[PDB]
Amino acid sequence: MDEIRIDVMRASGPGGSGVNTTDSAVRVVHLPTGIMVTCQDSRSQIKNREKALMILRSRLLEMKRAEEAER
Amino acid sequence: AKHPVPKKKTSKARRDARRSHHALTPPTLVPCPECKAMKPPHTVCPECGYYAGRKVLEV
Amino acid sequence: MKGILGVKVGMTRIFRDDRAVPVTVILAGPCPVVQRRTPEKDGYTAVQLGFLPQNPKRVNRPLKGHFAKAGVEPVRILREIRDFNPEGDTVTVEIFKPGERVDVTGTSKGRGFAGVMKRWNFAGGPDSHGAHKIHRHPGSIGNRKTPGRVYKGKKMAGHYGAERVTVMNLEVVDVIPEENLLLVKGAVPGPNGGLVIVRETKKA
Amino acid sequence: MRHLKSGRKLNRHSSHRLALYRNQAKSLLTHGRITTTVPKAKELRGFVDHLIHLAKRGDLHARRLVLRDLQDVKLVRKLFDEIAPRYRDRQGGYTRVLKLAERRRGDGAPLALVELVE
Amino acid sequence: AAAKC
Amino acid sequence: MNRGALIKLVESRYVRTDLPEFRPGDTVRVSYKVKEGNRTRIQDFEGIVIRIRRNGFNTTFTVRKVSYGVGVERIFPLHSPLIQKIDIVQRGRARRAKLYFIRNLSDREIRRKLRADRKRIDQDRAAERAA
Amino acid sequence: MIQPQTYLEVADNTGARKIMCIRVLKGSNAKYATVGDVIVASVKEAIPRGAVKEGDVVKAVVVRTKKEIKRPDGSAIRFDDNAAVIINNQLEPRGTRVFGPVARELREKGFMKIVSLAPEVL
RNA sequence: GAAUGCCGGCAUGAGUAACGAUAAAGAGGGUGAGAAUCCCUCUCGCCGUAAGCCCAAGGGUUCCUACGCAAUGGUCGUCAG
RNA sequence: CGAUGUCGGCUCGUCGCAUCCUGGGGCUGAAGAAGGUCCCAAGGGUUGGGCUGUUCGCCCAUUAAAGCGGCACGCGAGCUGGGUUCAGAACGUCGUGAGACAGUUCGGUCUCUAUCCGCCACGGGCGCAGGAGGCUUGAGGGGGGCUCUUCCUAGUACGAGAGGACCGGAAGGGACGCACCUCUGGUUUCCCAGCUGUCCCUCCAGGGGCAUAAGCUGGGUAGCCAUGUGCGGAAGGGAUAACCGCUGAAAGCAUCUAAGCGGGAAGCCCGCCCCAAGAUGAGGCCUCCCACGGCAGCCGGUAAGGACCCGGGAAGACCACCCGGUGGAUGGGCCGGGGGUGUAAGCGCCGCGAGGCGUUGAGCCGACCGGUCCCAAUCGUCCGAGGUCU
Ligand SMILES: [Mg+2]
Ligand SMILES: [Mg+2]
Ligand SMILES: [Mg+2]
Ligand SMILES: [Mg+2]
Ligand SMILES: [Mg+2]
Ligand SMILES: [Mg+2]
Ligand SMILES: [Mg+2]
Ligand SMILES: [Mg+2]
Ligand SMILES: [Mg+2]
Ligand SMILES: [Mg+2]
Ligand SMILES: [Mg+2]
Ligand SMILES: [Mg+2]
Ligand SMILES: [Mg+2]
Ligand SMILES: [Mg+2]
Ligand SMILES: [Mg+2]
Ligand SMILES: [Mg+2]
Ligand SMILES: [Mg+2]
Ligand SMILES: [Mg+2]
Ligand SMILES: [Mg+2]
Ligand SMILES: [Mg+2]
Ligand SMILES: [Mg+2]
Ligand SMILES: [Mg+2]
Ligand SMILES: [Mg+2]
Ligand SMILES: [Mg+2]
Ligand SMILES: [Mg+2]
Ligand SMILES: [Mg+2]
Ligand SMILES: [Mg+2]
Ligand SMILES: [Mg+2]
Ligand SMILES: [Mg+2]
Ligand SMILES: [Mg+2]
Ligand SMILES: [Mg+2]
Ligand SMILES: [Mg+2]
Ligand SMILES: [Mg+2]
Ligand SMILES: [Mg+2]
Ligand SMILES: [Mg+2]
Ligand SMILES: [Mg+2]
Ligand SMILES: [Mg+2]
Ligand SMILES: [Mg+2]
Ligand SMILES: [Mg+2]
Ligand SMILES: [Mg+2]
Ligand SMILES: [Mg+2]
Ligand SMILES: [Mg+2]
Ligand SMILES: [Mg+2]
Ligand SMILES: [Mg+2]
Ligand SMILES: [Mg+2]
Ligand SMILES: [Mg+2]
Ligand SMILES: [Mg+2]
Ligand SMILES: [Mg+2]
Ligand SMILES: [Mg+2]
Ligand SMILES: [Mg+2]
Ligand SMILES: [Mg+2]
Ligand SMILES: [Mg+2]
Ligand SMILES: [Mg+2]
Ligand SMILES: [Mg+2]
Ligand SMILES: [Mg+2]
Ligand SMILES: [Mg+2]
Ligand SMILES: [Mg+2]
Ligand SMILES: [Mg+2]
Ligand SMILES: [Mg+2]
Ligand SMILES: [Mg+2]
Ligand SMILES: [Mg+2]
Ligand SMILES: [Mg+2]
Ligand SMILES: [Mg+2]
Ligand SMILES: [Mg+2]
Ligand SMILES: [Mg+2]
Ligand SMILES: [Mg+2]
Ligand SMILES: [Mg+2]
Ligand SMILES: [Mg+2]
Ligand SMILES: [Mg+2]
Ligand SMILES: [Mg+2]
Ligand SMILES: [Mg+2]
Ligand SMILES: [Mg+2]
Ligand SMILES: [Mg+2]
Ligand SMILES: [Mg+2]
Ligand SMILES: [Mg+2]
Ligand SMILES: [Mg+2]
Ligand SMILES: [Mg+2]
Ligand SMILES: [Mg+2]
Ligand SMILES: [Mg+2]
Ligand SMILES: [Mg+2]
Ligand SMILES: [Mg+2]
Ligand SMILES: [Mg+2]
Ligand SMILES: [Mg+2]
Ligand SMILES: [Mg+2]
Ligand SMILES: [Mg+2]
Ligand SMILES: [Mg+2]
Ligand SMILES: [Mg+2]
Ligand SMILES: [Mg+2]
Ligand SMILES: [Mg+2]
Ligand SMILES: [Mg+2]
Ligand SMILES: [Mg+2]
Ligand SMILES: [Mg+2]
Ligand SMILES: [Mg+2]
Ligand SMILES: [Mg+2]
Ligand SMILES: [Mg+2]
Ligand SMILES: [Mg+2]
Ligand SMILES: [Mg+2]
Ligand SMILES: [Mg+2]
Ligand SMILES: [Mg+2]
Ligand SMILES: [Mg+2]
Ligand SMILES: [Mg+2]
Ligand SMILES: [Mg+2]
Ligand SMILES: [Mg+2]
Ligand SMILES: [Mg+2]
Ligand SMILES: [Mg+2]
Ligand SMILES: [Mg+2]
Ligand SMILES: [Mg+2]
Ligand SMILES: [Mg+2]
Ligand SMILES: [Mg+2]
Ligand SMILES: [Mg+2]
Ligand SMILES: [Mg+2]
Ligand SMILES: [Mg+2]
Ligand SMILES: [Mg+2]
Ligand SMILES: [Mg+2]
Ligand SMILES: [Mg+2]
Ligand SMILES: [Mg+2]
Ligand SMILES: [Mg+2]
Ligand SMILES: [Mg+2]
Ligand SMILES: [Mg+2]
Ligand SMILES: [Mg+2]
Ligand SMILES: [Mg+2]
Ligand SMILES: [Mg+2]
Ligand SMILES: [Mg+2]
Ligand SMILES: [Mg+2]
Ligand SMILES: [Mg+2]
Ligand SMILES: [Mg+2]
Ligand SMILES: [Mg+2]
Ligand SMILES: [Mg+2]
Ligand SMILES: [Mg+2]
Ligand SMILES: [Mg+2]
Ligand SMILES: [Mg+2]
Ligand SMILES: [Mg+2]
Ligand SMILES: [Mg+2]
Ligand SMILES: [Mg+2]
Ligand SMILES: [Mg+2]
Ligand SMILES: [Mg+2]
Ligand SMILES: [Mg+2]
Ligand SMILES: [Mg+2]
Ligand SMILES: [Mg+2]
Ligand SMILES: [Mg+2]
Ligand SMILES: [Mg+2]
Ligand SMILES: [Mg+2]
Ligand SMILES: [Mg+2]
Ligand SMILES: [Mg+2]
Ligand SMILES: [Mg+2]
Ligand SMILES: [Mg+2]
Ligand SMILES: [Mg+2]
Ligand SMILES: [Mg+2]
Ligand SMILES: [Mg+2]
Ligand SMILES: [Mg+2]
Ligand SMILES: [Mg+2]
Ligand SMILES: [Mg+2]
Ligand SMILES: [Mg+2]
Ligand SMILES: [Mg+2]
Ligand SMILES: [Mg+2]
Ligand SMILES: [Mg+2]
Ligand SMILES: [Mg+2]
Ligand SMILES: [Mg+2]
Ligand SMILES: [Mg+2]
Ligand SMILES: [Mg+2]
Ligand SMILES: [Mg+2]
Ligand SMILES: [Mg+2]
Ligand SMILES: [Mg+2]
Ligand SMILES: [Mg+2]
Ligand SMILES: [Mg+2]
Ligand SMILES: [Mg+2]
Ligand SMILES: [Mg+2]
Ligand SMILES: [Mg+2]
Ligand SMILES: [Mg+2]
Ligand SMILES: [Mg+2]
Ligand SMILES: [Mg+2]
Ligand SMILES: [Mg+2]
Ligand SMILES: [Mg+2]
Ligand SMILES: [Mg+2]
Ligand SMILES: [Mg+2]
Ligand SMILES: [Mg+2]
Ligand SMILES: [Mg+2]
Ligand SMILES: [Mg+2]
Ligand SMILES: [Mg+2]
Ligand SMILES: [Mg+2]
Ligand SMILES: [Mg+2]
Ligand SMILES: [Mg+2]
Ligand SMILES: [Mg+2]
Ligand SMILES: [Mg+2]
Ligand SMILES: [Mg+2]
Ligand SMILES: [Mg+2]
Ligand SMILES: [Mg+2]
Ligand SMILES: [Mg+2]
Ligand SMILES: [Mg+2]
Ligand SMILES: [Mg+2]
Ligand SMILES: [Mg+2]
Ligand SMILES: [Mg+2]
Ligand SMILES: [Mg+2]
Ligand SMILES: [Mg+2]
Ligand SMILES: [Mg+2]
Ligand SMILES: [Mg+2]
Ligand SMILES: [Mg+2]
Ligand SMILES: [Mg+2]
Ligand SMILES: [Mg+2]
Ligand SMILES: [Mg+2]
Ligand SMILES: [Mg+2]
Ligand SMILES: [Mg+2]
Ligand SMILES: [Mg+2]
Ligand SMILES: [Mg+2]
Ligand SMILES: [Mg+2]
Ligand SMILES: [Mg+2]
Ligand SMILES: [Mg+2]
Ligand SMILES: [Mg+2]
Ligand SMILES: [Mg+2]
Ligand SMILES: [Mg+2]
Ligand SMILES: [Mg+2]
Ligand SMILES: [Mg+2]
Ligand SMILES: [Mg+2]
Ligand SMILES: [Mg+2]
Ligand SMILES: [Mg+2]
Ligand SMILES: [Mg+2]
Ligand SMILES: [Mg+2]
Ligand SMILES: [Mg+2]
Ligand SMILES: [Mg+2]
Ligand SMILES: [Mg+2]
Ligand SMILES: [Mg+2]
Ligand SMILES: [Mg+2]
Ligand SMILES: [Mg+2]
Ligand SMILES: [Mg+2]
Ligand SMILES: [Mg+2]
Ligand SMILES: [Mg+2]
Ligand SMILES: [Mg+2]
Ligand SMILES: [Mg+2]
Ligand SMILES: [Mg+2]
Ligand SMILES: [Mg+2]
Ligand SMILES: [Mg+2]
Ligand SMILES: [Mg+2]
Ligand SMILES: [Mg+2]
Ligand SMILES: [Zn+2]
Repeated sequence: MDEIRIDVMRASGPGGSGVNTTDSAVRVVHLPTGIMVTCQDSRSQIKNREKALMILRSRLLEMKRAEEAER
Repeated sequence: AKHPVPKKKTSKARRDARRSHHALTPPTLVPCPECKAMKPPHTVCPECGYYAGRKVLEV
Repeated sequence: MKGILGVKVGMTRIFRDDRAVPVTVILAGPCPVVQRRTPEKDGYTAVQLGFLPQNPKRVNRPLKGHFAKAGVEPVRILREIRDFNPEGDTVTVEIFKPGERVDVTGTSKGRGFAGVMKRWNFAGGPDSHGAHKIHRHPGSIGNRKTPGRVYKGKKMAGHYGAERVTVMNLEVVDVIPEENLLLVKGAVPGPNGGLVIVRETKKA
Repeated sequence: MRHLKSGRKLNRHSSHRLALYRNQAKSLLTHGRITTTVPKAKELRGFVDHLIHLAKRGDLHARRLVLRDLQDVKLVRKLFDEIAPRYRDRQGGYTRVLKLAERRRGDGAPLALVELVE
Repeated sequence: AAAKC
Repeated sequence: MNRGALIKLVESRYVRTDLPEFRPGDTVRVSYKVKEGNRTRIQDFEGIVIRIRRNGFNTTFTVRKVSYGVGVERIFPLHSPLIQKIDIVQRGRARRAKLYFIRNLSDREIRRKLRADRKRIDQDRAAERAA
Repeated sequence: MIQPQTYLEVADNTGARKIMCIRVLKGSNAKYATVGDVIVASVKEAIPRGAVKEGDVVKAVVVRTKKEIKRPDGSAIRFDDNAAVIINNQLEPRGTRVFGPVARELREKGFMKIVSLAPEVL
């Protein structure tokens, strides 16, 4: 988590007064590689931060499992 | 706009404080040297018709 | 801290060393010393200068006495030059040699009621894209409930110009003592025919 | 701002204001004296003075110049043969404006008369 | 008019 | 005071009277003192006078020319001391005082528009016939 | 007076025809470029097999402007177009020829090789 | 004494916004207690596939003349549907 | 919940400092140059673009830097309305269906008049123990406060080399500000010319109306202006922050400290520019008038003065301010110059003619610099002290 930055921000699309004022959207950046994941699937910044980190790892894992395959 | 409106009725004291600047000033009037009638300065006298010592128009 | 009273003649340019020099011309002298402020008497030092001769039929009795107590023929303009005690009792353009730097004070041109764009260089409004009757308007003038007021000194429309303005560190391009003319490089506040003050510069 | 601008506007556009000066020139040269508002009077002075001066010149060009504004050869003939002779030795200022004392009832307009000089 | 929904 | 006469007085120590009169449409060659890094040479600039804006001593005239493919206009203060001399190369006859319209014309069309001012050419030839 | 979006002719034989200004290389936020100022530009139009090609991000010094340049002797000069010579980071021209006149200002600003190669300096 | 109560009267905003197409006015003469505003004359401007002329609907004396100006006329009024 | 309008943008700022830059520092695994890290510091500054409704983020090109936050996630009786957030329509999906969706897609009415506080400007009143005309002191406010590049020192110190200073001294910029209009560049509603159609005067010639609230076109003075010109940021004095000391105990040594003294920042106080005595603490100076008549009061008539009225004004919404009022150059005219336009009409000549040439830089000609009493500022009216007490 020290080479990972987490951005929060307003989401997109529907939600009335809620979507207008809520920092529910999450970005997660793996700072060395630069690969990111965004998520606004739910209205919760927490559930979205969790689903984004999970995907960032799963993606980084595949990149790591793939450079090994090449080797 | 959103239609500004008076928030409170203006008081008798305060509406009249506003009109404290409304009095008329009486009209500046000088005597006509010819016929001694009162008239505004710098105009032909509407009574005898004189200005600058001579007659200028029929009254 | 020499100074003199003067009238703005107009602008032109001269060529000095193969260069155009934008100059304002000032008719400065001659300025009869009318009263000297002393510390023993007034608490500070300054010289009250006179400028432009006046038709004595126009100078009322309190002023005629003032002029008389000095030996001066009635002058139109009385103005002081702070911290200046000339030796003689007449101040002329010769207190300035070409190459000195001066500060010049004048009454700027009056814009009257001036909009927020002309007065404060505000960006104004858009002119298309739906802008609604706000093309030269100031926009927000505040916040909301905190502080719930508008700051003192907030830039708004209102009168602009016709105020004291000193332009500083102007060059003295030439001095024509024959005609009490002063050439100065640059721009000087106010209109042609306006009354100005030319002091020694305060820059170093 | 209005710095050093000559010319009233009298709340008219360019062609109406010109026509106003022309129709007042016609009335004035016609009757010798007209009553109008004070501002209009003050502006008619120079507009008419100039026309009289061209009449004092008498040449055909001058007449053709005057007719651009006055358009009435009879009236222009009156100007060239009766009015203009009276001013041969007067050096401008063929017109005068004297303010009246009473105002129009319906709008309060200060009035004045404009007339040709002796 | 615009709405608080 | 006479403020205009004071200005005229100030300006009068700089006024030239050695330059020939010329009109818009005349072709003219200005010999202009130009500093080049170090020294001062006289670089000529010849072209049609497309404009003369008059303000007494503050009069400037604008000279147009095409130079190696590109049009060049050069503005000169008429009383500048940087001007060595002006030579009248041709007298052209215009019908207006500002010839900006020749920026959009061909060479052929300009020749059609500013024909030789025969009258002022005979004036220029009847002069110098003073020996 | 050249700013971003401004199109300039190319007065050299690099193969560039038209560059479009995208930056005035004059301090933090200069609004305009005049004669002698370096700009950055993208090459919008070029000719085949030239050094530069359509799309490069090059530098260039303005040599001719349509807004008149003013001068201390009280004169002014005006050109019919906006022109620039494409240069390298050491400020030297990259072509081998300069087409058309150039402003004498370029001399007093370090562009002698450009002033040298130009057919006329005004 | 309160019901965004009911009826009426009178205030505040205020001498404020406005006085209904930016086709446009000016003078002279007349009338009258009173005239920017009514009548007459000359000048100017506007419409002219109309902002002119004639029908049909609808309206219902608004038509013409004399006498009038409290109210109606967004001002005035001697004028007027 | 008998309504506290909700994203983003625009505009306008203001504050915080956990400081992005610039200033001052200590430590460095600081040779130099360049960094790292922390401390002091909020004065000023903190760019333009591509994508997206975006906030956010990525990217391009720069930069000294491209700071993070608060102010109802500042600011819709300031604007916007792309998104959100009605009714229409469609897709995917769910539902037998009517319909549904922090799913998508195209569309979809944002209210002329400010009463009070506040703010920006401008007056009226009264006060400032006599009444007046001038000139001023500056308590206290406000404005401003940025920075880079190159060159010299010096290719020196340092460094194997590459690279490359401190200190000090020049010059040139960017942005911002105030003023100005000589130049550059605008505008310039009638200042000049040209042109069409039509109607008209008067047939030709010459003109006038209308084609916009200039018919169109080419130009264009003053003025107002920036893209144009001048000038500003300081210098300098003083007190400080972190930090570094001198002398020096307690505590025989040591210690910047306990006694005392010094150095030290773009910051702080002063300095600069502007406002300012309603500064009711109502200041100072110079000059003027002056103990008038009638029972700290009232009433009269005057004083020095002032106002009214008028001609005006790069002053101005009204007001105010400034100038002038026949003892006068204030506005209008007239004259001379400037300036614009660019060779009027009429005539003569050449051409069958459209036209051309000459008379001619002619004629016309706002505002600019001036002169000139030709025209108008006639003639006047009113207000205005006699000074309380200790
Ligand atoms: Mg963190
Ligand atoms: Mg959201
Ligand atoms: Mg979207
Ligand atoms: Mg929904
Ligand atoms: Mg929330
Ligand atoms: Mg609104
Ligand atoms: Mg609105
Ligand atoms: Mg609206
Ligand atoms: Mg309303
Ligand atoms: Mg209430
Ligand atoms: Mg009220
Ligand atoms: Mg009440
Ligand atoms: Mg009441
Ligand atoms: Mg009130
Ligand atoms: Mg009462
Ligand atoms: Mg009122
Ligand atoms: Mg009264
Ligand atoms: Mg000299
Ligand atoms: Mg002045
Ligand atoms: Mg002024
Ligand atoms: Mg003004
Ligand atoms: Mg301003
Ligand atoms: Mg501006
Ligand atoms: Mg803007
Ligand atoms: Mg903008
Ligand atoms: Mg704008
Ligand atoms: Mg608009
Ligand atoms: Mg709208
Ligand atoms: Mg609005
Ligand atoms: Mg609009
Ligand atoms: Mg504005
Ligand atoms: Mg606004
Ligand atoms: Mg609120
Ligand atoms: Mg709000
Ligand atoms: Mg509060
Ligand atoms: Mg003022
Ligand atoms: Mg300097
Ligand atoms: Mg003199
Ligand atoms: Mg002054
Ligand atoms: Mg004066
Ligand atoms: Mg204005
Ligand atoms: Mg205006
Ligand atoms: Mg004037
Ligand atoms: Mg006019
Ligand atoms: Mg009007
Ligand atoms: Mg009107
Ligand atoms: Mg009106
Ligand atoms: Mg018209
Ligand atoms: Mg008539
Ligand atoms: Mg009669
Ligand atoms: Mg009448
Ligand atoms: Mg009238
Ligand atoms: Mg004849
Ligand atoms: Mg009168
Ligand atoms: Mg009157
Ligand atoms: Mg009425
Ligand atoms: Mg009436
Ligand atoms: Mg002058
Ligand atoms: Mg040619
Ligand atoms: Mg031709
Ligand atoms: Mg021809
Ligand atoms: Mg000829
Ligand atoms: Mg090319
Ligand atoms: Mg190629
Ligand atoms: Mg391509
Ligand atoms: Mg391509
Ligand atoms: Mg090249
Ligand atoms: Mg070329
Ligand atoms: Mg009860
Ligand atoms: Mg009820
Ligand atoms: Mg009820
Ligand atoms: Mg009843
Ligand atoms: Mg009722
Ligand atoms: Mg009721
Ligand atoms: Mg009632
Ligand atoms: Mg009422
Ligand atoms: Mg009511
Ligand atoms: Mg009321
Ligand atoms: Mg009122
Ligand atoms: Mg109101
Ligand atoms: Mg109002
Ligand atoms: Mg209303
Ligand atoms: Mg109204
Ligand atoms: Mg209406
Ligand atoms: Mg109407
Ligand atoms: Mg209409
Ligand atoms: Mg309209
Ligand atoms: Mg119409
Ligand atoms: Mg009207
Ligand atoms: Mg008439
Ligand atoms: Mg009438
Ligand atoms: Mg009538
Ligand atoms: Mg009548
Ligand atoms: Mg009437
Ligand atoms: Mg009546
Ligand atoms: Mg009638
Ligand atoms: Mg027809
Ligand atoms: Mg019927
Ligand atoms: Mg009916
Ligand atoms: Mg009936
Ligand atoms: Mg009635
Ligand atoms: Mg009646
Ligand atoms: Mg009635
Ligand atoms: Mg009756
Ligand atoms: Mg009625
Ligand atoms: Mg009525
Ligand atoms: Mg009505
Ligand atoms: Mg009657
Ligand atoms: Mg009838
Ligand atoms: Mg609620
Ligand atoms: Mg309610
Ligand atoms: Mg409520
Ligand atoms: Mg409500
Ligand atoms: Mg409410
Ligand atoms: Mg700190
Ligand atoms: Mg720092
Ligand atoms: Mg540092
Ligand atoms: Mg450090
Ligand atoms: Mg180092
Ligand atoms: Mg530290
Ligand atoms: Mg700061
Ligand atoms: Mg964008
Ligand atoms: Mg694009
Ligand atoms: Mg974006
Ligand atoms: Mg995003
Ligand atoms: Mg740096
Ligand atoms: Mg960086
Ligand atoms: Mg950016
Ligand atoms: Mg902020
Ligand atoms: Mg908010
Ligand atoms: Mg925000
Ligand atoms: Mg908001
Ligand atoms: Mg609000
Ligand atoms: Mg709104
Ligand atoms: Mg909003
Ligand atoms: Mg509201
Ligand atoms: Mg609001
Ligand atoms: Mg509100
Ligand atoms: Mg929408
Ligand atoms: Mg929309
Ligand atoms: Mg509904
Ligand atoms: Mg389906
Ligand atoms: Mg089911
Ligand atoms: Mg199904
Ligand atoms: Mg199922
Ligand atoms: Mg669903
Ligand atoms: Mg949906
Ligand atoms: Mg969602
Ligand atoms: Mg959607
Ligand atoms: Mg779709
Ligand atoms: Mg649509
Ligand atoms: Mg939608
Ligand atoms: Mg509305
Ligand atoms: Mg109010
Ligand atoms: Mg309140
Ligand atoms: Mg208030
Ligand atoms: Mg007061
Ligand atoms: Mg006293
Ligand atoms: Mg006084
Ligand atoms: Mg003072
Ligand atoms: Mg102070
Ligand atoms: Mg205070
Ligand atoms: Mg201060
Ligand atoms: Mg500073
Ligand atoms: Mg070296
Ligand atoms: Mg050394
Ligand atoms: Mg080296
Ligand atoms: Mg240095
Ligand atoms: Mg600032
Ligand atoms: Mg200022
Ligand atoms: Mg400014
Ligand atoms: Mg100015
Ligand atoms: Mg200005
Ligand atoms: Mg100019
Ligand atoms: Mg000028
Ligand atoms: Mg100008
Ligand atoms: Mg110009
Ligand atoms: Mg005309
Ligand atoms: Mg004909
Ligand atoms: Mg015609
Ligand atoms: Mg007609
Ligand atoms: Mg018509
Ligand atoms: Mg029309
Ligand atoms: Mg049109
Ligand atoms: Mg016309
Ligand atoms: Mg034009
Ligand atoms: Mg122009
Ligand atoms: Mg102009
Ligand atoms: Mg101009
Ligand atoms: Mg200006
Ligand atoms: Mg500029
Ligand atoms: Mg010891
Ligand atoms: Mg020791
Ligand atoms: Mg101590
Ligand atoms: Mg110390
Ligand atoms: Mg030391
Ligand atoms: Mg110190
Ligand atoms: Mg500094
Ligand atoms: Mg002061
Ligand atoms: Mg006082
Ligand atoms: Mg004072
Ligand atoms: Mg008290
Ligand atoms: Mg006291
Ligand atoms: Mg106090
Ligand atoms: Mg006291
Ligand atoms: Mg005092
Ligand atoms: Mg004192
Ligand atoms: Mg006064
Ligand atoms: Mg006035
Ligand atoms: Mg006033
Ligand atoms: Mg006024
Ligand atoms: Mg006076
Ligand atoms: Mg008098
Ligand atoms: Mg008097
Ligand atoms: Mg005069
Ligand atoms: Mg005069
Ligand atoms: Mg005088
Ligand atoms: Mg006048
Ligand atoms: Mg001329
Ligand atoms: Mg000819
Ligand atoms: Mg002719
Ligand atoms: Mg002819
Ligand atoms: Mg002819
Ligand atoms: Mg023949
Ligand atoms: Mg011809
Ligand atoms: Mg001329
Ligand atoms: Mg004419
Ligand atoms: Mg003349
Ligand atoms: Mg003349
Ligand atoms: Mg004239
Ligand atoms: Mg001038
Ligand atoms: Mg005289
Ligand atoms: Mg009298
Ligand atoms: Zn009388």
